[PDB]
Amino acid sequence: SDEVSLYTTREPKLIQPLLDAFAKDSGIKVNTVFVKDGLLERVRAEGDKSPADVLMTVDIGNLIDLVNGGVTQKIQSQTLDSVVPANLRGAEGSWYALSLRDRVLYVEKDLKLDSFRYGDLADPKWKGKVCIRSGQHPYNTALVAAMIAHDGAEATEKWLRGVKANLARKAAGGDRDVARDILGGICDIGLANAYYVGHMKNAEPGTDARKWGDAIKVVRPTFAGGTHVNISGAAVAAHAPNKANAVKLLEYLVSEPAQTLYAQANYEYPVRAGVKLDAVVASFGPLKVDTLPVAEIAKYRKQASELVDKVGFDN
Ligand SMILES: [Fe+3]
Repeated sequence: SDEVSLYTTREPKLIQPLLDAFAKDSGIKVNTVFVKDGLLERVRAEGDKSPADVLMTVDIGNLIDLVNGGVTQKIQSQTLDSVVPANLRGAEGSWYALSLRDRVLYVEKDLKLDSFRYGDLADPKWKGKVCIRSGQHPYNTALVAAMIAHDGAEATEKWLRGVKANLARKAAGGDRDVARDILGGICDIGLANAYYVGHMKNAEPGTDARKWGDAIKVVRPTFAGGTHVNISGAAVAAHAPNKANAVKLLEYLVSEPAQTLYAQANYEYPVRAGVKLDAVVASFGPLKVDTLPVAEIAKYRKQASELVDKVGFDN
Protein backbone atom coordinates (compact mmCIF):
# COMPACT_ATOMS: atom_id res chain seq x y z
CA SER A 1 0.00 0.00 0.00
CA ASP A 2 2.93 2.28 0.82
CA GLU A 3 5.34 2.34 -2.15
CA VAL A 4 5.88 1.93 -5.89
CA SER A 5 9.00 1.07 -7.95
CA LEU A 6 9.93 2.79 -11.18
CA TYR A 7 12.42 1.34 -13.65
CA THR A 8 13.36 3.85 -16.34
CA THR A 9 15.86 4.93 -18.98
CA ARG A 10 14.96 8.54 -18.22
CA GLU A 11 17.40 11.15 -17.06
CA PRO A 12 16.92 11.46 -13.24
CA LYS A 13 16.73 15.30 -13.36
CA LEU A 14 14.00 14.82 -16.03
CA ILE A 15 11.75 12.60 -13.90
CA GLN A 16 12.68 13.07 -10.22
CA PRO A 17 10.85 16.41 -9.69
CA LEU A 18 7.48 14.86 -10.61
CA LEU A 19 8.06 11.68 -8.61
CA ASP A 20 8.77 14.05 -5.69
CA ALA A 21 5.54 15.91 -6.46
CA PHE A 22 3.65 12.60 -6.69
CA ALA A 23 5.02 11.33 -3.34
CA LYS A 24 4.24 14.67 -1.68
CA ASP A 25 0.69 14.53 -3.12
CA SER A 26 -0.05 10.82 -2.60
CA GLY A 27 1.99 9.71 0.42
CA ILE A 28 3.40 6.98 -1.82
CA LYS A 29 7.19 6.52 -1.84
CA VAL A 30 8.68 6.00 -5.32
CA ASN A 31 11.62 3.59 -5.34
CA THR A 32 13.66 4.15 -8.39
CA VAL A 33 15.98 2.24 -10.71
CA PHE A 34 17.64 4.16 -13.52
CA VAL A 35 19.22 2.26 -16.36
CA LYS A 36 21.25 3.37 -19.41
CA ASP A 37 19.59 0.65 -21.49
CA GLY A 38 18.70 -3.07 -21.28
CA LEU A 39 15.43 -2.52 -19.46
CA LEU A 40 13.99 -5.75 -20.88
CA GLU A 41 17.09 -7.72 -19.80
CA ARG A 42 16.95 -6.49 -16.21
CA VAL A 43 13.18 -7.04 -15.78
CA ARG A 44 13.22 -10.55 -17.33
CA ALA A 45 16.40 -11.54 -15.42
CA GLU A 46 14.69 -10.60 -12.13
CA GLY A 47 11.74 -12.86 -13.02
CA ASP A 48 8.60 -13.53 -10.96
CA LYS A 49 10.02 -11.80 -7.87
CA SER A 50 11.01 -8.55 -9.63
CA PRO A 51 9.99 -5.44 -7.57
CA ALA A 52 9.30 -3.46 -10.77
CA ASP A 53 5.87 -1.76 -10.88
CA VAL A 54 6.22 0.86 -13.60
CA LEU A 55 8.47 0.66 -16.64
CA MET A 56 9.23 3.96 -18.33
CA THR A 57 11.02 4.56 -21.62
CA VAL A 58 11.85 7.58 -23.76
CA ASP A 59 11.11 5.73 -27.04
CA ILE A 60 8.10 3.90 -28.41
CA GLY A 61 10.35 1.12 -29.81
CA ASN A 62 11.89 0.47 -26.37
CA LEU A 63 8.36 0.49 -24.91
CA ILE A 64 7.12 -2.12 -27.39
CA ASP A 65 10.14 -4.37 -26.78
CA LEU A 66 8.81 -4.54 -23.21
CA VAL A 67 5.15 -5.18 -24.18
CA ASN A 68 6.01 -7.73 -26.91
CA GLY A 69 8.77 -9.11 -24.66
CA GLY A 70 6.13 -10.34 -22.19
CA VAL A 71 7.22 -8.34 -19.13
CA THR A 72 4.13 -6.07 -18.97
CA GLN A 73 0.44 -6.36 -18.07
CA LYS A 74 -2.64 -4.37 -19.13
CA ILE A 75 -3.77 -1.25 -17.23
CA GLN A 76 -7.44 -0.61 -16.30
CA SER A 77 -7.88 3.09 -15.60
CA GLN A 78 -10.73 5.48 -16.46
CA THR A 79 -8.41 8.49 -15.95
CA LEU A 80 -5.67 7.36 -18.38
CA ASP A 81 -8.39 6.18 -20.76
CA SER A 82 -10.17 9.55 -20.85
CA VAL A 83 -7.00 11.69 -20.86
CA VAL A 84 -4.47 9.96 -23.18
CA PRO A 85 -5.30 10.22 -26.93
CA ALA A 86 -6.21 6.92 -28.58
CA ASN A 87 -3.40 7.43 -31.13
CA LEU A 88 -0.85 7.57 -28.27
CA ARG A 89 -1.69 4.45 -26.27
CA GLY A 90 -1.92 0.67 -26.61
CA ALA A 91 -5.19 -1.25 -27.03
CA GLU A 92 -6.93 -2.18 -23.76
CA GLY A 93 -4.39 -0.22 -21.70
CA SER A 94 -1.27 -2.14 -22.74
CA TRP A 95 0.88 1.04 -22.72
CA TYR A 96 0.46 4.86 -22.50
CA ALA A 97 2.38 7.92 -23.72
CA LEU A 98 3.10 10.41 -20.91
CA SER A 99 4.84 13.16 -22.92
CA LEU A 100 5.77 14.00 -26.52
CA ARG A 101 9.09 15.11 -28.04
CA ASP A 102 10.40 15.93 -31.52
CA ARG A 103 13.78 15.20 -33.11
CA VAL A 104 14.80 18.47 -34.75
CA LEU A 105 17.80 20.27 -36.27
CA TYR A 106 20.14 22.24 -34.00
CA VAL A 107 21.41 25.17 -36.04
CA GLU A 108 24.12 27.74 -35.44
CA LYS A 109 22.01 30.81 -34.62
CA ASP A 110 23.29 32.99 -37.53
CA LEU A 111 23.18 30.36 -40.30
CA LYS A 112 20.71 31.14 -43.10
CA LEU A 113 18.30 28.20 -43.01
CA ASP A 114 14.50 28.54 -42.61
CA SER A 115 13.50 25.07 -43.77
CA PHE A 116 14.82 21.53 -43.67
CA ARG A 117 13.73 18.08 -44.81
CA TYR A 118 15.16 15.08 -42.99
CA GLY A 119 16.58 13.94 -46.34
CA ASP A 120 18.60 17.17 -46.52
CA LEU A 121 20.97 15.89 -43.84
CA ALA A 122 22.50 13.58 -46.49
CA ASP A 123 23.12 16.46 -48.91
CA PRO A 124 26.87 16.80 -49.84
CA LYS A 125 26.73 20.56 -49.11
CA TRP A 126 26.67 19.63 -45.39
CA LYS A 127 29.94 17.67 -45.67
CA GLY A 128 32.03 17.89 -42.52
CA LYS A 129 29.29 20.00 -40.93
CA VAL A 130 26.93 17.57 -39.10
CA CYS A 131 26.87 16.49 -35.45
CA ILE A 132 24.81 13.59 -34.11
CA ARG A 133 24.97 11.07 -31.24
CA SER A 134 25.32 7.30 -31.84
CA GLY A 135 23.07 6.07 -34.69
CA GLN A 136 22.12 3.11 -32.44
CA HIS A 137 20.58 5.27 -29.68
CA PRO A 138 16.75 4.81 -29.55
CA TYR A 139 16.05 8.48 -30.45
CA ASN A 140 17.85 7.83 -33.75
CA THR A 141 16.73 4.24 -34.49
CA ALA A 142 13.13 5.48 -34.13
CA LEU A 143 13.88 8.33 -36.57
CA VAL A 144 15.52 5.87 -38.98
CA ALA A 145 12.52 3.55 -38.46
CA ALA A 146 10.06 6.29 -39.50
CA MET A 147 12.20 6.98 -42.58
CA ILE A 148 11.95 3.27 -43.48
CA ALA A 149 8.17 3.62 -43.11
CA HIS A 150 8.16 6.64 -45.48
CA ASP A 151 10.84 5.87 -48.07
CA GLY A 152 11.74 2.15 -47.82
CA ALA A 153 14.96 0.44 -46.71
CA GLU A 154 16.89 1.22 -49.90
CA ALA A 155 16.46 5.03 -49.67
CA THR A 156 17.08 4.95 -45.90
CA GLU A 157 20.41 3.11 -46.24
CA LYS A 158 21.42 5.66 -48.85
CA TRP A 159 20.50 8.53 -46.45
CA LEU A 160 22.47 6.96 -43.57
CA ARG A 161 25.57 6.70 -45.79
CA GLY A 162 25.16 10.33 -46.88
CA VAL A 163 24.71 11.42 -43.25
CA LYS A 164 27.80 9.40 -42.12
CA ALA A 165 29.84 11.03 -44.90
CA ASN A 166 28.65 14.46 -43.68
CA LEU A 167 29.64 13.93 -40.01
CA ALA A 168 32.16 16.39 -38.50
CA ARG A 169 33.18 13.92 -35.74
CA LYS A 170 32.28 10.38 -34.56
CA ALA A 171 28.62 9.63 -33.87
CA ALA A 172 28.76 9.58 -30.07
CA GLY A 173 27.93 11.56 -26.92
CA GLY A 174 24.46 12.77 -25.97
CA ASP A 175 21.97 15.15 -27.58
CA ARG A 176 23.38 18.17 -25.65
CA ASP A 177 26.84 17.60 -27.18
CA VAL A 178 25.37 18.65 -30.53
CA ALA A 179 24.78 22.20 -29.18
CA ARG A 180 28.23 22.10 -27.48
CA ASP A 181 29.96 21.18 -30.75
CA ILE A 182 27.98 23.79 -32.68
CA LEU A 183 29.23 26.43 -30.20
CA GLY A 184 32.77 24.97 -30.52
CA GLY A 185 32.49 25.43 -34.30
CA ILE A 186 32.91 21.70 -34.99
CA CYS A 187 29.60 21.48 -36.86
CA ASP A 188 26.91 23.93 -38.06
CA ILE A 189 23.91 21.59 -37.68
CA GLY A 190 22.92 18.29 -36.04
CA LEU A 191 19.93 16.06 -35.17
CA ALA A 192 18.66 16.14 -31.58
CA ASN A 193 15.61 16.50 -29.31
CA ALA A 194 14.22 20.03 -28.94
CA TYR A 195 13.36 19.68 -25.25
CA TYR A 196 17.11 19.72 -24.43
CA VAL A 197 17.35 23.15 -26.14
CA GLY A 198 14.63 24.35 -23.75
CA HIS A 199 16.57 22.82 -20.88
CA MET A 200 19.86 24.42 -21.97
CA LYS A 201 18.42 27.88 -22.85
CA ASN A 202 16.91 28.09 -19.34
CA ALA A 203 20.09 26.86 -17.62
CA GLU A 204 21.96 28.93 -15.02
CA PRO A 205 23.71 31.88 -16.75
CA GLY A 206 27.46 31.42 -17.13
CA THR A 207 27.28 27.61 -17.19
CA ASP A 208 28.41 25.63 -20.24
CA ALA A 209 24.85 24.31 -20.70
CA ARG A 210 23.59 27.89 -20.96
CA LYS A 211 26.21 28.88 -23.55
CA TRP A 212 25.40 25.81 -25.66
CA GLY A 213 21.73 26.84 -25.55
CA ASP A 214 22.32 30.44 -26.59
CA ALA A 215 24.54 29.29 -29.52
CA ILE A 216 21.70 27.59 -31.40
CA LYS A 217 18.22 27.93 -32.81
CA VAL A 218 15.74 25.14 -33.65
CA VAL A 219 14.68 24.08 -37.14
CA ARG A 220 12.05 21.36 -37.40
CA PRO A 221 12.59 19.18 -40.45
CA THR A 222 9.69 17.40 -42.17
CA PHE A 223 9.61 14.18 -44.20
CA ALA A 224 9.64 14.89 -47.97
CA GLY A 225 5.27 14.83 -44.14
CA GLY A 226 5.62 16.42 -40.70
CA THR A 227 8.22 16.60 -37.94
CA HIS A 228 9.26 13.29 -36.39
CA VAL A 229 7.86 12.91 -32.85
CA ASN A 230 8.57 10.27 -30.23
CA ILE A 231 7.25 9.72 -26.67
CA SER A 232 8.09 9.08 -23.11
CA GLY A 233 5.85 6.16 -22.17
CA ALA A 234 5.08 3.61 -19.50
CA ALA A 235 3.71 0.13 -18.99
CA VAL A 236 3.02 -1.70 -15.74
CA ALA A 237 5.29 -4.70 -15.15
CA ALA A 238 3.83 -8.23 -15.45
CA HIS A 239 4.44 -9.20 -11.81
CA ALA A 240 4.12 -5.69 -10.27
CA PRO A 241 3.87 -6.12 -6.45
CA ASN A 242 2.16 -2.68 -6.24
CA LYS A 243 -0.16 -2.55 -9.28
CA ALA A 244 -2.71 -0.11 -7.71
CA ASN A 245 0.04 2.38 -6.70
CA ALA A 246 1.63 1.89 -10.15
CA VAL A 247 -1.64 2.91 -11.84
CA LYS A 248 -1.92 5.84 -9.36
CA LEU A 249 1.52 7.15 -10.41
CA LEU A 250 0.65 6.94 -14.10
CA GLU A 251 -2.72 8.62 -13.54
CA TYR A 252 -0.99 11.37 -11.57
CA LEU A 253 1.55 11.89 -14.40
CA VAL A 254 -1.20 12.63 -16.93
CA SER A 255 -2.90 15.11 -14.57
CA GLU A 256 -2.74 18.86 -15.34
CA PRO A 257 -0.20 19.72 -12.60
CA ALA A 258 2.21 16.99 -13.78
CA GLN A 259 1.71 17.71 -17.48
CA THR A 260 2.56 21.37 -16.61
CA LEU A 261 5.78 20.02 -15.16
CA TYR A 262 6.37 18.11 -18.42
CA ALA A 263 5.91 21.44 -20.26
CA GLN A 264 7.65 23.91 -17.93
CA ALA A 265 10.25 21.75 -16.17
CA ASN A 266 11.05 19.15 -18.88
CA TYR A 267 10.36 21.45 -21.89
CA GLU A 268 8.45 18.63 -23.60
CA TYR A 269 4.93 18.55 -25.08
CA PRO A 270 2.02 17.31 -22.98
CA VAL A 271 -0.25 14.50 -24.12
CA ARG A 272 -3.10 16.30 -22.27
CA ALA A 273 -4.81 19.31 -23.84
CA GLY A 274 -5.07 22.78 -22.32
CA VAL A 275 -1.54 22.74 -20.90
CA LYS A 276 0.56 25.84 -21.67
CA LEU A 277 4.04 25.32 -23.12
CA ASP A 278 7.26 26.90 -21.82
CA ALA A 279 7.91 30.34 -23.39
CA VAL A 280 11.20 29.29 -25.01
CA VAL A 281 9.67 26.08 -26.46
CA ALA A 282 6.69 28.08 -27.73
CA SER A 283 9.24 30.29 -29.53
CA PHE A 284 10.33 27.43 -31.84
CA GLY A 285 6.99 27.92 -33.62
CA PRO A 286 3.96 25.58 -33.94
CA LEU A 287 4.74 21.87 -34.21
CA LYS A 288 3.41 19.96 -37.25
CA VAL A 289 3.46 16.30 -36.23
CA ASP A 290 4.23 13.41 -38.60
CA THR A 291 0.93 11.64 -39.47
CA LEU A 292 2.61 8.26 -38.98
CA PRO A 293 1.37 6.53 -35.77
CA VAL A 294 4.09 5.91 -33.18
CA ALA A 295 3.16 2.19 -33.02
CA GLU A 296 3.81 2.10 -36.80
CA ILE A 297 7.27 3.61 -36.35
CA ALA A 298 8.04 0.82 -33.86
CA LYS A 299 7.35 -1.77 -36.62
CA TYR A 300 10.66 -0.94 -38.35
CA ARG A 301 12.84 -0.37 -35.25
CA LYS A 302 14.77 -3.66 -35.69
CA GLN A 303 15.46 -3.11 -39.38
CA ALA A 304 16.46 0.51 -38.57
CA SER A 305 19.13 -0.72 -36.17
CA GLU A 306 20.55 -3.29 -38.63
CA LEU A 307 20.79 -0.59 -41.33
CA VAL A 308 22.67 1.72 -38.95
CA ASP A 309 25.10 -1.10 -38.31
CA LYS A 310 25.32 -2.06 -42.00
CA VAL A 311 26.65 1.39 -42.97
CA GLY A 312 29.16 1.42 -40.06
CA PHE A 313 27.51 4.63 -38.83
CA ASP A 314 29.44 5.06 -35.59
CA ASN A 315 32.90 4.15 -37.04
FE1 LIG B 1 15.98 12.41 -23.37
